[PDB]
Amino acid sequence: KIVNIGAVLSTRKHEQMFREAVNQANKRHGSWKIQLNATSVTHKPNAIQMALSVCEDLISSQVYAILVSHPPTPNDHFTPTPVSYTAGFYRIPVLGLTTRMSIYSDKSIHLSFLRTVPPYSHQSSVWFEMMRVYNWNHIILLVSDDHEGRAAQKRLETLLEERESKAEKVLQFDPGTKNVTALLMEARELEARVIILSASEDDAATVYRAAAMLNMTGSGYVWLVGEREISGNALRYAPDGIIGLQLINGKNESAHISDAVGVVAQAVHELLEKENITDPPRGCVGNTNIWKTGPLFKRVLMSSKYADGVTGRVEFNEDGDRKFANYSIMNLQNRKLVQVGIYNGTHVIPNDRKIIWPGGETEKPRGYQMS
Amino acid sequence: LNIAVLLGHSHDVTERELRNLWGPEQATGLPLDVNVVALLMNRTDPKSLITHVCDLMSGARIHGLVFGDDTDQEAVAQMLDFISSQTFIPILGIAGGASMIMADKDPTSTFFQFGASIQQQATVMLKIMQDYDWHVFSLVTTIFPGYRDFISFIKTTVDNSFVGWDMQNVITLDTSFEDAKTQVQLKKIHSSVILLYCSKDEAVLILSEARSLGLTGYDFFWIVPSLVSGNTELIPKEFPSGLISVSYDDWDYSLEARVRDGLGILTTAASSMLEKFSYIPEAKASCYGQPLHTLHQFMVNVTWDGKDLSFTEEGYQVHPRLVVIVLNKDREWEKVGKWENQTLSLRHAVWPRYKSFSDCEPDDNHLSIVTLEEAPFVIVEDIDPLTETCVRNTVPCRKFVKINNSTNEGMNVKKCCKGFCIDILKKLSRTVKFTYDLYLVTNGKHGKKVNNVW
Ligand SMILES: *[C@@H]1O[C@H](CO)[C@@H](O[C@@H]2O[C@H](CO)[C@@H](O)[C@H](O)[C@H]2NC(C)=O)[C@H](O)[C@H]1NC(C)=O
Ligand SMILES: *[C@@H]1O[C@H](CO)[C@@H](O[C@@H]2O[C@H](CO)[C@@H](O)[C@H](O)[C@H]2NC(C)=O)[C@H](O)[C@H]1NC(C)=O
Ligand SMILES: *[C@@H]1O[C@H](CO)[C@@H](O[C@@H]2O[C@H](CO)[C@@H](O)[C@H](O)[C@H]2NC(C)=O)[C@H](O)[C@H]1NC(C)=O
Ligand SMILES: *[C@@H]1O[C@H](CO)[C@@H](O[C@@H]2O[C@H](CO)[C@@H](O)[C@H](O)[C@H]2NC(C)=O)[C@H](O)[C@H]1NC(C)=O
Ligand SMILES: *[C@@H]1O[C@H](CO)[C@@H](O)[C@H](O)[C@H]1NC(C)=O
Ligand SMILES: *[C@@H]1O[C@H](CO)[C@@H](O)[C@H](O)[C@H]1NC(C)=O
Ligand SMILES: *[C@@H]1O[C@H](CO)[C@@H](O)[C@H](O)[C@H]1NC(C)=O
Ligand SMILES: *[C@@H]1O[C@H](CO)[C@@H](O)[C@H](O)[C@H]1NC(C)=O
Ligand SMILES: *[C@@H]1O[C@H](CO)[C@@H](O)[C@H](O)[C@H]1NC(C)=O
Ligand SMILES: *[C@@H]1O[C@H](CO)[C@@H](O)[C@H](O)[C@H]1NC(C)=O
Ligand SMILES: *[C@@H]1O[C@H](CO)[C@@H](O)[C@H](O)[C@H]1NC(C)=O
Ligand SMILES: *[C@@H]1O[C@H](CO)[C@@H](O)[C@H](O)[C@H]1NC(C)=O
Repeated sequence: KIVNIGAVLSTRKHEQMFREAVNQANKRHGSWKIQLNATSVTHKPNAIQMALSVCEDLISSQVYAILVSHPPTPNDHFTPTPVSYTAGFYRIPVLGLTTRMSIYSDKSIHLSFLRTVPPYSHQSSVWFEMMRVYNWNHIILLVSDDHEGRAAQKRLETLLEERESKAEKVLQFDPGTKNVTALLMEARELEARVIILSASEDDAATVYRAAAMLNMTGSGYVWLVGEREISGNALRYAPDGIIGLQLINGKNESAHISDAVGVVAQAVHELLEKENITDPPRGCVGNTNIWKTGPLFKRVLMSSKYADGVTGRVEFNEDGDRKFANYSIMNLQNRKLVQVGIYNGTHVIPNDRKIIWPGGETEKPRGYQMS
Repeated sequence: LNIAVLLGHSHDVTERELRNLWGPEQATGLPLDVNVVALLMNRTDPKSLITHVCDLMSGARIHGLVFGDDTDQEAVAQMLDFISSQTFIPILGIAGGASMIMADKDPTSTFFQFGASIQQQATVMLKIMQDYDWHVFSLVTTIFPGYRDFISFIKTTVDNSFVGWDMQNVITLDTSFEDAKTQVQLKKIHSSVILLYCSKDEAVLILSEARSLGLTGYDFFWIVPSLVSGNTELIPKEFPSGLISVSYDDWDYSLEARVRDGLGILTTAASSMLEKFSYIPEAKASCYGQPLHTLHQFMVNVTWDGKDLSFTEEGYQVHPRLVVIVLNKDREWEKVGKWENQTLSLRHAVWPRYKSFSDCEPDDNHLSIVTLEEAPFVIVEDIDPLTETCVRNTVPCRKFVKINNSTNEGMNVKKCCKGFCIDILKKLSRTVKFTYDLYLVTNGKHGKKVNNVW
């Protein structure tokens, strides 16, 4: 009857917000006798005693989905790992709504890492859509990272197989170093201007300042970056005319957690419409066996169909994330955040503003040399 | 240093003999403050060992953890990876769920498993398939984790082969079992060797489905790794007698020898740490209210007592003990073969046919075939000296070659056979659908009766 819900240490009003979502979701899902409850956590920076409080409370509480919603960590941990591993020990899905790393989003490492947000590598897919925008074909891969970078490279070559063109050069290395000006010279000596860039904040900002001390900021140098490359001092260490991407309703935490709890509530009522109701055990004391219908619960969850949503028409893909979300295309027009494009499920719509390049005029540079 | 060795309850191993496993040993103890704490835990929830780490890392800064699990759960290894990443303490998963195969260990963790990787285990299994020339096969992978790298390694290893492996299209289970679309994939299966990639309970379900659909024939072989099979103490239903497995869970090379080898590796690392560095205790105070040198990248090619216990780049051993087992007629995992440093050891290289996998299952398509070398028909040549591989338009043969002129005992030399009647017999086996069983003659010529003695 009663169903407990775990909470996150972020702030105070989101708890009342999903209690309002509890009050609204029980009305629109029949007169079934289900009951909904909640369980709060405390303010701990490390996730160690946080996961200790989870296994003290939430395993015995028989929660159905823990929705981790703390992106702004004061340290550089960004680790929802131990609570996710504790829930996957009894095969319970965790909605990790903090970061967009593919090393978290791996189904090989993480068992039931089912959230509503996709990793940053999907932006590369949007970059494939950018290859449909300006109709450019000769591209050069440059990823500083290695863990998410190799999977982004795999899906990039998978989409690259469709056009049957190829990238001119792929580049993966070890971040943290600064003697990559030889790599900048190797990038200069290639006949493509598509600079596919993917790194962290400080590393991408440092290699871009190294490129700026190498004359890679002039006309024809086409730069294409993501969210981690426009954050912090990389926002400061960005030129005047670069094209970046942005989420829609990703930083909007309220609507995100709102339709997340709506997804969880309709999934719980959908499983209650289904048979073979098995509850996760109270594994804290004595119980060593695991909840066997975890992948059965994933078979329930991966076949979810929707028609309405607060942030938008949510839908799980083949990997359990959002199909073709609302995206923004930003242009840092003279150190000012100027939005120049949007992207719906299948198409890029520019606004009434112009598209200013870091080099010449507003028209696209013909960066394909005659060799 | 201070080392807490907590274990499970596998094979009813007592906690008392481990105290004298190191006590009278360690004659040249160069690290002085080295002690052992033998412990057992009757529950396998994460909370227990988390409490153990928090009260023993604070318990006078214990620097050593050796854990062995008796259950069949692989997420315990992920929890140990997290603990070794956070606490920065070298942890050695020994057996059971303590050293089960996960996807990719963390670079900032010092955890190790005493087993082989899935790439090495797939290499050993394809070495078995090369040594038995079972070139027609299939591949069944579920949504069990780590499948894309595994299928990729199989496809590249076929591409890295001189065989030309007949690989059927890979059967992929997208969701749970439905018996609507999975049955269509099972009907597409008509190869010999079935390669399954799932859990243990899902393996029992798929074997029961194949037994219900008649897909458990004598042609239909079954090779799974140790992670599918698991520990020896649980043998569920619907298993063919002859169930091929490769595991490192040796009951002969028991738990005490495993933890003594772990003690030897830890003393080798501590001796090299004292000969290289001064501050030997490196630990953390407590779990609540929150490094100098890494022992992960310190003891790479460690060798204790002449045992090749060197480390890989993925936390595995370079040469662990790989044991090939099958299921006998008495429902037990019978030990068959081992693996050397390079050569695959095959004690039962003469493959038994297993006419009876279950009660009412006869096999009547094994035809014993002997021949004599004739030039246009029976062309018997050597096997490859590099790869031990016949080209796949030939068939294998064996011969009881006697070594000496006086003795009668010899070897079974296996060689390649091509010719006309070779192709005739192969087209018969493609037509009559039997299994040819070729060997060579050792008595001599065709036939001659000497007083009712042919
Ligand atoms: C039903 O839900 C309520 C609300 O979560 C539970 O009441 C307690 O509320 C406080 C916050 O005021 C929190 O500590 C927990 O959410 C609840 N207590 C604890 C310690 O669990 C109430 O317990 C739930 N009832 C049941 C039995 O499920
Ligand atoms: C993405 O954003 C667009 C913004 O236009 C949303 O589309 C609107 O949705 C409302 C219903 O919520 C309807 O009036 C129309 O479907 C759209 N209106 C206009 C004027 O565009 C969309 O819901 C969002 N979701 C997706 C598809 O990601
Ligand atoms: C927003 O997505 C919609 C849905 O696909 C797009 O509408 C399609 O556009 C193509 C190309 O013009 C047409 O051939 C289809 O018939 C449209 N499908 C419909 C009617 O939904 C649309 O292109 C995207 N945004 C806009 C307004 O350009
Ligand atoms: C291990 O591989 C080597 C080469 O095939 C074999 O020789 C051993 O080499 C190691 C090197 O450290 C020596 O310590 C041993 O004394 C050698 N043993 C012998 C008898 O030669 C060895 O045969 C292989 N091991 C096995 C199990 O066969
Ligand atoms: C990279 O290395 C070369 C050779 O040491 C050096 O000349 C160059 O300045 C370095 N680039 C930077 C600025 O890191
Ligand atoms: C770029 O080239 C111009 C002209 O040669 C030169 O004045 C300028 O200093 C260069 N900038 C750098 C630091 O790359
Ligand atoms: C999300 O957007 C709504 C307005 O639609 C706003 O009230 C709310 O504060 C936003 N959430 C946050 C915390 O950004
Ligand atoms: C419940 O499980 C049984 C097998 O025990 C199965 O036959 C049945 O279809 C399942 N029902 C549903 C739809 O949950
Ligand atoms: C066995 O179970 C008891 C239950 O209290 C527990 O205290 C103990 O740690 C377990 N381990 C041993 C000593 O077998
Ligand atoms: C591996 O063993 C060799 C020979 O003892 C020696 O170089 C060293 O111990 C190991 N390798 C290195 C360079 O660490
Ligand atoms: C064959 O002869 C050799 C040399 O005398 C001897 O070593 C070997 O044991 C003999 N084999 C048998 C089994 O008689
Ligand atoms: C003894 O056996 C060898 C083959 O091993 C054969 O070549 C030889 O002819 C035999 N001895 C005699 C004298 O026949």
